[PDB]
Amino acid sequence: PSRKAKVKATLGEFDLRDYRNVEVLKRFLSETGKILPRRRTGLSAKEQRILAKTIKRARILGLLPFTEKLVRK
Amino acid sequence: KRQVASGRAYIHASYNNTIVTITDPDGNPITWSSGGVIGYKGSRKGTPYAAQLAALDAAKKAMAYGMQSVDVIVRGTGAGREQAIRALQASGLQVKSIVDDTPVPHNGCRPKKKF
Amino acid sequence: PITKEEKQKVIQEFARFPGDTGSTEVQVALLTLRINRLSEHLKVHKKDHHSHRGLLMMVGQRRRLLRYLQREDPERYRALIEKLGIRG
RNA sequence: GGUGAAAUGCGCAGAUACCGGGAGGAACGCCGAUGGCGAAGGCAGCCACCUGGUCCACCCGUGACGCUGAGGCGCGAAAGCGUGGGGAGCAAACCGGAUUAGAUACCCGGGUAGUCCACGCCCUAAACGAUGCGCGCUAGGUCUCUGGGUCUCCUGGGGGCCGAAGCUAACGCGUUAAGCGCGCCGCCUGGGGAGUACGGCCGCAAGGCUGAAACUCAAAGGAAUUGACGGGGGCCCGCACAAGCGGUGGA
Ligand SMILES: [Mg+2]
Ligand SMILES: [Mg+2]
Ligand SMILES: [Mg+2]
Ligand SMILES: [Mg+2]
Ligand SMILES: [Mg+2]
Ligand SMILES: [Mg+2]
Ligand SMILES: [Mg+2]
Ligand SMILES: [Mg+2]
Ligand SMILES: [Mg+2]
Ligand SMILES: [Mg+2]
Ligand SMILES: [Mg+2]
Ligand SMILES: [Mg+2]
Ligand SMILES: [Mg+2]
Ligand SMILES: [Mg+2]
Ligand SMILES: [Mg+2]
Ligand SMILES: [Mg+2]
Ligand SMILES: [Mg+2]
Ligand SMILES: [Mg+2]
Repeated sequence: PSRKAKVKATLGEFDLRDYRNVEVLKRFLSETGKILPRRRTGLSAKEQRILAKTIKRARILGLLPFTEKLVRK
Repeated sequence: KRQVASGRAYIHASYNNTIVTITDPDGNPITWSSGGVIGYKGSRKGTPYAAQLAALDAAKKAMAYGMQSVDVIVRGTGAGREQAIRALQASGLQVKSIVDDTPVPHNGCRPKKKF
Repeated sequence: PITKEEKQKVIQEFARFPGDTGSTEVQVALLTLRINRLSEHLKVHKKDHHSHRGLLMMVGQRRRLLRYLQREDPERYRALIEKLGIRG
């Protein structure tokens, strides 16, 4: 069911526009650098259109990765 | 020639072939092999039993240089992709970590007609 | 673009009493200002056809308030067409 | 490497795979959604700047100023031309290999135009909701984007699906009307000939716009129904095939 836990509840509050909040914005990527599908995140219609141009910001400034490779795990 | 403890396994699985070049912690070609070197001539080469075979004859040239440990890397989705991966755990070689890193554009080149 | 206070200017500099946020004249102006930051913005960005639109719905919208004034009083017109110096 | 299988092709002047550095062009993965915006063609990597449209709120302002528009003016994907740059990858024409009875194709390995930037042309399209443009009226239900509020819910603007009334040839439309009325526009008037000819008009050109007739046929059409049929699928059965025994075809 993909019914693990969306990342909206696994945190206190925060701002979606503070690019270098990388503790949080690591849990909005995958085991690739891919911005988590809206179903995983559980973000609003506004919210993940914001968190979109955020991790596109906090990428150019190196902080958050463009892609990874893969752990067979 | 020389001796090497830890070395890393590169696997390139196409459709018309599957290729294993094994190296050292830098990425330097110790021994390499694909199905077409095993004896396979045409469409023969892509079979999952060819991938099992390259990841033998390549991992055999590599114990010839005394190979102990391997980490694996794989490039593609192809016939018997993981059949070689297994063909290495089954050759007598510690499989460290196993990684996939497929060439993935972010949309640059228009592919050929045949998409 | 424009901000409140420069707007303020044209507004009160034009209004026929104080708090006439919009009479006719006001608007015949406000556009004149907007058209004109637009004539320029375009006079270099020649390939912005898209905004050329908005210009013309404004070139236009003016030209009616124009005639409206030509009709319901031609003096307050004579005075509004010198005070902005249009036609051409 | 490539395919159904293969050869042209590239490699013992060292290819592929493999690490590190470098240049150059073209696009922008995940977020990307039945989602947004725009008048339309059309538009998504990230930043700033110059701007256009638009919605919500308070109802403060002038006070019918409003609608539509023949012609004129401007915008208009893709290919196409013109001068000059650019050319990674794709790739008409073209060069080969394979398939086939033949293959000027489907499949494979190269290849100029061209796609890319500019600046001027070209000004067509299944340019498509195939529904020109405003306003007023007529059950609602859920979904979805976006505004405002005394946010259990109320109320604006959008995009979708199902349905009242009613329309409709039927399909289907269905408060995003193809429902009920008002204004204005352009357009149709049987199929072929034909988007041709004649003439004017536009462009450098390729061509476009406007646009007939003579003659010939009783049709050309639209939805919809029962079947038949598919190298369309879904589900069953027969010694239909397979698993087994024995023969014919030969004498
Ligand atoms: Mg490199
Ligand atoms: Mg479109
Ligand atoms: Mg009032
Ligand atoms: Mg009054
Ligand atoms: Mg009009
Ligand atoms: Mg073009
Ligand atoms: Mg040139
Ligand atoms: Mg070709
Ligand atoms: Mg050209
Ligand atoms: Mg151009
Ligand atoms: Mg054009
Ligand atoms: Mg035509
Ligand atoms: Mg239309
Ligand atoms: Mg609605
Ligand atoms: Mg009914
Ligand atoms: Mg319906
Ligand atoms: Mg006729
Ligand atoms: Mg039998």
